[PDB]
Amino acid sequence: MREIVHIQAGQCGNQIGAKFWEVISDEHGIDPTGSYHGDSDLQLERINVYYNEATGNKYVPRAILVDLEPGTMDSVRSGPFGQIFRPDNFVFGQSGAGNNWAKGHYTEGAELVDSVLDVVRKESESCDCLQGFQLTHSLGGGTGSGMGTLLISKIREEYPDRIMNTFSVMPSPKVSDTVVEPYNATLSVHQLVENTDETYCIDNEALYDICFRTLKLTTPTYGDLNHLVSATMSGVTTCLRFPGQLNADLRKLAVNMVPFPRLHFFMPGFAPLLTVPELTQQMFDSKNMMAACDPRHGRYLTVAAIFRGRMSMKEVDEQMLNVQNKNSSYFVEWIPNNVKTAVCDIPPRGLKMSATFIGNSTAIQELFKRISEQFTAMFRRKAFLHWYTGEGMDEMEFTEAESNMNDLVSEYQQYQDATAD
Amino acid sequence: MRECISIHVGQAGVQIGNACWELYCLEHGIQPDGQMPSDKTIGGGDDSFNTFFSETGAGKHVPRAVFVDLEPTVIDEVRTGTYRQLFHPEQLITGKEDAANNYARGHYTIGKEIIDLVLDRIRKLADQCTGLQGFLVFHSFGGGTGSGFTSLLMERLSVDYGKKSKLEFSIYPAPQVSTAVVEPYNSILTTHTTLEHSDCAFMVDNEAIYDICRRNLDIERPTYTNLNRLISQIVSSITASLRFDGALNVDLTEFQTNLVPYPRIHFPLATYAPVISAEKAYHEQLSVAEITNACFEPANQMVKCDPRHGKYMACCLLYRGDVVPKDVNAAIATIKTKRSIQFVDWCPTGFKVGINYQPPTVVPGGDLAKVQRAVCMLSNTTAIAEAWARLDHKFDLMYAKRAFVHWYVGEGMEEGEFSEAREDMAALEKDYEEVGVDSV
Amino acid sequence: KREHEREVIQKAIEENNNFIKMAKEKLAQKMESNKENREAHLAAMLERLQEKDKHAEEVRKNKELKE
Ligand SMILES: Nc1nc2c(ncn2[C@@H]2O[C@H](COP(=O)(O)OP(=O)(O)OP(=O)(O)O)[C@@H](O)[C@H]2O)c(=O)[nH]1
Ligand SMILES: Nc1nc2c(ncn2[C@@H]2O[C@H](COP(=O)(O)OP(=O)(O)O)[C@@H](O)[C@H]2O)c(=O)[nH]1
Ligand SMILES: [Ca+2]
Ligand SMILES: [Mg+2]
Repeated sequence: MREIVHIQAGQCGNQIGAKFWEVISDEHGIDPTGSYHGDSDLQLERINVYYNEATGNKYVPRAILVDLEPGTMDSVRSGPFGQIFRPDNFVFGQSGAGNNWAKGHYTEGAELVDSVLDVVRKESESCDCLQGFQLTHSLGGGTGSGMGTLLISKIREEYPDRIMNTFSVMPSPKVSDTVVEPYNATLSVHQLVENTDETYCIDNEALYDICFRTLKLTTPTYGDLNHLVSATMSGVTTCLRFPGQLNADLRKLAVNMVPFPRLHFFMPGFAPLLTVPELTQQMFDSKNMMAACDPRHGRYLTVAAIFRGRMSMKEVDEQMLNVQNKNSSYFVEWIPNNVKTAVCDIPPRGLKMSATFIGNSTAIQELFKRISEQFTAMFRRKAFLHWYTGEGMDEMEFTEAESNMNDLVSEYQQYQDATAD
Repeated sequence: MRECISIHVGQAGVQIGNACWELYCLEHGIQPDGQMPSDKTIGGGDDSFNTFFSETGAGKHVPRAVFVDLEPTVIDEVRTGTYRQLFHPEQLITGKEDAANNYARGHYTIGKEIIDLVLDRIRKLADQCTGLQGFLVFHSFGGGTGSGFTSLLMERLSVDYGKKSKLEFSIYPAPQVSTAVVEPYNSILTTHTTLEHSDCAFMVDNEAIYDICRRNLDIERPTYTNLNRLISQIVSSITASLRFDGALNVDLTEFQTNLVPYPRIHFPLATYAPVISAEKAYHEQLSVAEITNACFEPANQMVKCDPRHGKYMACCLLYRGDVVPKDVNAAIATIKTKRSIQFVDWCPTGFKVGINYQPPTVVPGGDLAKVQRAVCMLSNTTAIAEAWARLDHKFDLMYAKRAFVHWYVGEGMEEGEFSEAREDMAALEKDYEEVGVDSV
Repeated sequence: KREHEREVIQKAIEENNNFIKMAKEKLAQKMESNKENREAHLAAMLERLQEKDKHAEEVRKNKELKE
């Protein structure tokens, strides 16, 4: 077995974590009691990747629930499946983080962090062969961004040879008015560039634009947004959860997707929000991206495409050849064969045919530039720096997060402009 | 005597080992439990099939084979599959964590944790042999285990067994079934590391096998199961001279003399015919002339390249089944007049011929028609260098920007190993040029 | 001719031995250099994660110093 340890931190972190476990519990035939009431044996082949086996044939999520405020905790318990999580795996504080990254990272979170680390070790030392970790969290609040990135660096100190994978939710002014959000996101992005191996960029600004323009929701709720997220997280973990060949594990994904250690921020896509050509065309369309960047404004370093359902594999092969041929100028030519595709037989619930798209595109710089511009609109005024200097933070620590993210954008531009000859 | 030990490394190597030993068992009348009613010599013997099978006192015929993978899932299917009674558990070696498509992990980080165990298990097979002839190593170029672990193994075998011969069956990567974008890196590293340690290496281009299945067997989207069953037929033809007796049976080693004019020029091109479906073989008997002619059709080669635009240094014909020399000699004589067959000026132009009278077998539920006669041609042409050229080009595109190179450096490798490996490949492509120039 | 015959067979032996020897030393050299390298890249990774902890002390020390 290749185990993943799952970590949820903060307001956003725990809500999208709950719906992930509901969706894959259902796909794997596991009810809110940890009992297997499933149809086919393919649901249990790789069940050990996300589940511990408790006797009484009970499958318990290998999940660690974390927050500096008990409110989000108590909601998960009463939620659907709340009683499938190991009770000891809840680790909550009281003070909270008040949407302050320095409270999550340096002070409040630092007081609670050593208590979460104890839980990581129990789940980790109990692993036959630990793949690594996946974090869910926002980059705009305080616990998810600050303590979430503190817990990354701490976990990396103790398991430097494991893969660190994060699902990072990014703030849009269309989703939250909390003015200090371009600060928190820029400070954790500074951390994500140094200390993770793979980050799925889950952009609230794209989820909002999807719900309103495509789904046609005048007032999309955090419940609407998280529907798109659960479908995406089920998509991009399909290769980890069911028998298969390519990207069967987190290290092989990293090796195939990350040509340069810092350029590890992925643009996810999903379709439908259908025939095999429509699925292929949609999953490559800017309107089905979860990162709010137009791919035709950059170039793909690498791409992973997961098709789910019963469909002709000859047809999928020809359609994926088709899209590269007709879109050839948008894939870098110095990485041959940089598009891999997988077909898994079980579709998500509700759908007969789905496609999930994972892109490493230099157009992700569009997402980092929208944040950088909001960061400096405040920083050049020194607006709200007291919430941070008051926690003990230096000013050139903001300057450094800034220049590092500006550097990440320059390096995406560097490889977008690169040629073979 | 004259025993051969087979070593199956990584997913491709293991799974092609499943296909080959299943085919061998059907060719020799060995049951899945290993009993062989025909062998009247209980507990041993010196029959031709004993080069590939040892015998227990309880009647079991046991492959002289080791399977190795750095993860367990592929070899676990051998342990529970149809032929699980065939192998002693100690012949089936697995770790817990694979090479993650990374040569450095196969050669150093992971593989160094299992190499002593593997060499111990090979040593236990070698000590059953009264006259060990050599090893047959099966592995992909593309996987982290097939590339990195295999070459760690080849170096260790040169040490433990000196100049004892080592033959390779090597799966050259194809985009239609590849698993990693870094297969060109792994390919060039293992080719560089293994070159001095291998005597003869039969390359199998997955795209050539893939096209043959699509075009000749009407499989719209071939699987590894489709590809392996064709691959085993070619492997079976190359090893049949070792496993069967015959008046006209020429030993593989004797073809080897003709196939390798210089140590580094040791990559024969394989071509097999007939590859034909049951539906189309029906009422259609393919003669010695027809299948011989099919061997000079480039669409029937194990490796994509054009021997019409290279030069021959050797041409061997390995027939099996209903074939007599007169027919062979006539078929060859018409191919010479009608075909584009230019030899380098420094070697004779004859074709070396072997005939094994045991006819080809097919595995139940396969797509190959069962036929009365088959041929594997092994030629040494300068054109096989095209396959090096294609892989070297893909390597250069990525290495010029150092794409993915950090995954290897993080595992302890240095850039100088990449450039050193790539220069050996440049020099190898140049060797293939020079052997083809006329003398003075 | 006898002395020439034993020289030839001594040479074959001497060459097989030298090949085994050099392969043996090439390998131990590679495995040792690769262990040093892998260990140095890990040690450098820990060294700067441990700098993150020295800076986390420095930052908590400022929040008391300034209060
Ligand atoms: N013909 C054939 N080729 C295969 C088969 N399995 C894998 N391959 C080839 O092997 C290449 C990748 O190497 P693998 O052997 O799968 O990897 P590995 O040996 O298990 O080493 P790891 O990367 O550590 O898992 C792919 O490009 C495939 O073309 C097979 O069953 N038949
Ligand atoms: N997509 C999505 N984003 C969320 C959700 N909850 C919070 N966020 C985002 O997270 C940011 C605030 O971080 P928060 O989750 O409150 O951190 P926490 O309170 O410490 O756990 C806001 O900018 C929101 O846009 C959610 O359920 N879905
Ligand atoms: Ca016998
Ligand atoms: Mg493998």
